[PDB]
Amino acid sequence: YVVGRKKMMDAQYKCYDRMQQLPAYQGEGPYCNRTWDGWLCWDDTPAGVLSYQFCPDYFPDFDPSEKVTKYCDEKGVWFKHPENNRTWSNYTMCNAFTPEKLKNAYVLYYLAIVGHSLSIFTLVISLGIFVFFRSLGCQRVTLHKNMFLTYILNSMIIIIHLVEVVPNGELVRRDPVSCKILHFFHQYMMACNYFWMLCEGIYLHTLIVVAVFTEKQRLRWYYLLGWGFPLVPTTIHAITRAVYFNDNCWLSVETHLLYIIHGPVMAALVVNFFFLLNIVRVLVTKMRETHEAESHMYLKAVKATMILVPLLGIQFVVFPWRPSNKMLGKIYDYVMHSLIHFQGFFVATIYCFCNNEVQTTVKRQWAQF
Amino acid sequence: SELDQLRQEAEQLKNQIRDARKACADATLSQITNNIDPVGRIQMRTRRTLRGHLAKIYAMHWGTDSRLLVSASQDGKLIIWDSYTTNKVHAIPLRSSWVMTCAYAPSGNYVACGGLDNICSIYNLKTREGNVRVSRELAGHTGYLSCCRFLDDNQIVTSSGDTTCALWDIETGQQTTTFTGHTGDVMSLSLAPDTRLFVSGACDASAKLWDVREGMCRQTFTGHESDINAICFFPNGNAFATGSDDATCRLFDLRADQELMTYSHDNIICGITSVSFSKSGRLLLAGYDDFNCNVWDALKADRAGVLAGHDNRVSCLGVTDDGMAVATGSWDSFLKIWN
Amino acid sequence: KCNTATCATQRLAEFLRHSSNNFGPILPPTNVGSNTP
Amino acid sequence: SIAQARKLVEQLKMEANIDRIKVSKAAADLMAYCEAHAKEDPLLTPVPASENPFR
Amino acid sequence: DQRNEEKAQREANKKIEKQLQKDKQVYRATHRLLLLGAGESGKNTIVKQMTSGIFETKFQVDKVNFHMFDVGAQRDERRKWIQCFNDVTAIIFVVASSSYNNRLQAALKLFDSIWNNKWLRDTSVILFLNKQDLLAEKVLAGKSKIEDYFPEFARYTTPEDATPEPGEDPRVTRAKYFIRDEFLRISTASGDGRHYCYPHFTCSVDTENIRRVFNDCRDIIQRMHLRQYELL
Amino acid sequence: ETGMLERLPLCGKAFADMMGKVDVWKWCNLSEFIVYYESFTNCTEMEANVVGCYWPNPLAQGFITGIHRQFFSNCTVDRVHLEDPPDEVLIPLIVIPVVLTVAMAGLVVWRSKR
Amino acid sequence: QVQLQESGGGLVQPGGSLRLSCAASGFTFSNYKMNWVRQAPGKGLEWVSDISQSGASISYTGSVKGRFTISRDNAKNTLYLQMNSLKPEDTAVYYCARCPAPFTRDCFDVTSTTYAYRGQGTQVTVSS
Ligand SMILES: *[C@@H]1O[C@H](CO)[C@@H](O)[C@H](O)[C@H]1NC(C)=O
Ligand SMILES: *[C@@H]1O[C@H](CO)[C@@H](O)[C@H](O)[C@H]1NC(C)=O
Repeated sequence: YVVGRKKMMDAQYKCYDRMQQLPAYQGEGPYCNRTWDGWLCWDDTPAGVLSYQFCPDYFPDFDPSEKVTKYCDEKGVWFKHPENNRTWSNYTMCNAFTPEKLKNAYVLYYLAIVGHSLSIFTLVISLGIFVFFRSLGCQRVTLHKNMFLTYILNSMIIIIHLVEVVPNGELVRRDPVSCKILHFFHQYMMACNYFWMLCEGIYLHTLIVVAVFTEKQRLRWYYLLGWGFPLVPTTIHAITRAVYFNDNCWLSVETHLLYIIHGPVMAALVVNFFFLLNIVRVLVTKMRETHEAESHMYLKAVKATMILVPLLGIQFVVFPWRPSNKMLGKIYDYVMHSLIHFQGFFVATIYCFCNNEVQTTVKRQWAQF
Repeated sequence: SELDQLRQEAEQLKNQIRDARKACADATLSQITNNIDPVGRIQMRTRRTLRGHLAKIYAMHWGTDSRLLVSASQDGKLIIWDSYTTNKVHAIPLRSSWVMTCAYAPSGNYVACGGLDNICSIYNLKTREGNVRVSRELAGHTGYLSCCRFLDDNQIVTSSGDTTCALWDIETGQQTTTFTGHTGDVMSLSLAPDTRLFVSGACDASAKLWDVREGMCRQTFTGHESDINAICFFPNGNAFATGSDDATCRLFDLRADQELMTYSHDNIICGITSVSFSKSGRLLLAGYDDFNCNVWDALKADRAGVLAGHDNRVSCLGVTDDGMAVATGSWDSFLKIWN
Repeated sequence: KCNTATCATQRLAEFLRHSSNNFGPILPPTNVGSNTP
Repeated sequence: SIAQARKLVEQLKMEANIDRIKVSKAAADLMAYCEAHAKEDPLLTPVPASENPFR
Repeated sequence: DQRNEEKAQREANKKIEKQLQKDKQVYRATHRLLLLGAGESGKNTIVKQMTSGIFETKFQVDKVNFHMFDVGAQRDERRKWIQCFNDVTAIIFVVASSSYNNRLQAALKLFDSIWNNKWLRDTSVILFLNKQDLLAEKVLAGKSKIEDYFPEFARYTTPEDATPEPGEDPRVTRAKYFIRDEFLRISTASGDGRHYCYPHFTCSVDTENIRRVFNDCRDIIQRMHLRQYELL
Repeated sequence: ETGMLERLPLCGKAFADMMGKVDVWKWCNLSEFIVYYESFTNCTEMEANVVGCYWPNPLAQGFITGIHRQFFSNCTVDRVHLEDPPDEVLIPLIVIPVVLTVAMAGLVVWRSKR
Repeated sequence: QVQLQESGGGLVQPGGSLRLSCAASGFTFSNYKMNWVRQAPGKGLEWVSDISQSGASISYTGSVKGRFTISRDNAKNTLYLQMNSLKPEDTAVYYCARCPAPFTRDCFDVTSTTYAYRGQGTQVTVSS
């Protein structure tokens, strides 16, 4: 409350200073004068025109992502509440949706924790199996090991940020450089995971379409793209944040500068989706040449697409944006969280446990044990 | 008329041989060894793994000193390995990559190999120039070479798919003795400890005994129902064993001129690729198409143990001269040394 | 602001950090009637 | 051919007269050789790993 | 000195391993092919169109080195040495079915044996039906002994997708595709995705032969690559 | 209403005196300005409660603006700590990493098989 | 030893009937696929028909399809060939061959001139 009151006082002072520098409405016809209602600064608006403003974050009971609307009467004055004939703005929208959103967010957080833990367990076991069995060694296995490693490290980073950063805020109020370092590592490793998804897609496309005869490939380019390049977007974003938007721990998501890291990831995933489309086209052409049944061909194409979706991260491309509708938005949030927090588990159970050669190796060495 | 009576006469000889073999069969090997102490659960683990070969390994051979060994691979290489330190001493390319056999001279100064090229190459490992080069090439055969072993530094005996076996003089590089008693492709041969004689099993499911000195067949062994793939000689020099595609092994003996005991199980439905006895002759290690090498006891028909460390089909295997190690070569291009 | 599937699991974290007072037991509604502006 | 038939009977005739012995005598000889050299084969019996070159 | 010998052994291994690494690239950069043309099937012309027990012929197309092996001077008992080519990229099978006197039936059984071989179950086999021109002239001959050997030819009907060579007649197209259908039926009887049979029509002096095998080989590697990712 | 209207200049004068005690000539700092604003808000709320009306009235808003212009105009308080950079520099700053990623993907595709 | 004795044959008029029995010994009859091959006078060796290990799969050559009938009896390890409506080209020496490798369903060198596991053969002549 004290922090909220201080923030409100600072916002009121800033609004008064801005109004001092903007005294002229510069419009025509009747209009409502700019005034500070008590929470937000409103500018002059024409009569009979509804104005909009960002919904404040003074209290946890308000959702900053929403927008507050103020209606200007045709008489040239602001809207008056019929209860007491006092100037009033539509602030009730910010408070209506909060409880159900918080209730859903609790379940989303629990699901994220469970899915990340399961992905960590499955991926660690898969990496151990891959390392222990030397007979499976190849370029594809090496890229799979790198992909599993970046999945595992990103999952640990996400879990650590979830359990010992979000709940306690006293560390945030302390404002140490360790939190900034952790945020930098988190962004870098997320970028590395997405770029390694891109590297796996590129390797698959190169194996299938452009190059068929030659088998040996120099993996130095793959290593540089997976680990080296993600440094540049992360370093640039860190510099930009340190220059302009220097908050406590770089945890604010209201910045448009987050597209510096989140931007190229979308391009990489779009490239992965296009490579998947090309691979599907090639497989369909081959099966058509094979003279297979139409229903069998459709079923096998669907199975191949379902198999290849988790590896290349097609889920992000399929559902990029959040729907505005509340029910559809909630369904999208649930589905997307379930898909994202279980992607590593799906990859591990598909490319390691469901693999036939890995299963045969497990069966053969198990008999020896 | 003349042909018909010859076949009728040949049948009478075949019947007499069966009667003579039956008469000498007073008892079987299995009955006598019923009371012998079983070997026990033989457990053997890999000690060294040579990963220098590219393609499937088709043959290998140990040295007299029991340290160095030579192995043949279908990629066209003949790498000599120091089994102690795992290092390799020589790596000589071959003109033809299709090689199905290799040999190590008893003196250790010569190494031979052969295959689908119908020729046998001799390499000297003690060149004064520091590099190994081919010495003599034998081109008297007209079929793919299956096996070749050294009698000494001057004479080498070879077997091929021409149904015939050959004796060579390395210095002259010309044929000296030819054996033409088989009716099918000869797959393997094994020298006796005294070198005076050797056996060879062919695709006719029959094993013969040949005397090198006069080049005549001494006797013929029968009893297999499928083509013989591998053969080896007993350390004592008075017996031999072989395996065929019928998923069973058999032990014969020169004196009795008949089969003694067969090794097989209902599970085993895969043929035998390699066969060799142990130093004491008690253990008979035989490769199999099912990626396993069952250690078959000699005196007891019951299996003693298995080793399944190979990824692909086991093609060759060999016990050391001192009996301190066993090296196996499979189709996965990995040489495995067991102790 | 930020509307991307990759931008997720941080917006949820931001909402949990802001709207929830460290998993508090109660959060009384903020008055938005005629009394407040 | 007739020559192949002629070569077959001579092989069978000269093989028929070779000396043979009872199987039991040969079986006993094989067992005796294995028993005599049983201690000398390290594969048959467990051996210490100190003197084994492969450790 | 034991220490001195240790240095000599280590440097020898290092030099040999360096040579082996260099030779590994050249080994993996070439593709092996096995030519199993039947007797008097014109396989020699298929090679030249562009006591040795084997004839290794090396040709390069599209900057890709190929290794073709023509097994010669070998006995007709091909049961044993055929297992050596289990790692080959593809077994090229040339059939002079037009030379029936009963050459087609003999080659028919040989293809069936190769298809069902345990070691060759994972090896693709590409098929050439040679002597297409001589097939046409023998079919056009009065009372050609194709129905006598194959009575099913009297009721077989030409498929609607059979495109003819400009200038031929339906009867020669009938026999040309009838023999192909039998080979396809044999291959598809037990070919459950492990390996595939590629049928083609070629002449004795067709220079396109190297293009057909090159294209067929490319499909084999692509199919194997898809099998690695479990898409097939 | 007249009493609160007359008391509002007294509240402004008290706030100005508090700012002058805290800061000599620049009341643009953090702690001094916070204390002055707290005192000003306290006296303004007392005056509004005396008037029995919901602040801020247009006359009250004009008086507050005049007081701020007369006294709090010494410093450029228009500076705000956290901002997103303008689009002129922001758009290329985001475009460059994306174009670099797309170009490097093709470069890796090209040189991997060499 | 692995031998395949053959019995039957004789002199039959065209369009008549005959039966050939091939007897196997020295190996498990049911484990090996059996094939029928014949050698025409002044000609090469060709393949006629084969039977699976259990007898559930049967294949014929085109020339004798609908003319000859094959049967195997694993109980008494015999291979049978029943013929009807003989033709002059039927005159040939019939050989009873077998698959060297038992468990596999394929085999090579069944028609090879130097095959080992082949029967002695019987002479079948048809004339007016
Ligand atoms: C509205 O603003 C204009 C210009 O800033 C000013 O002249 C006028 O007095 C204001 N009226 C009210 C009621 O605040
Ligand atoms: C605020 O606007 C929403 C828009 O639908 C409306 O439903 C609500 O009634 C408004 N608030 C009040 C107090 O009327």
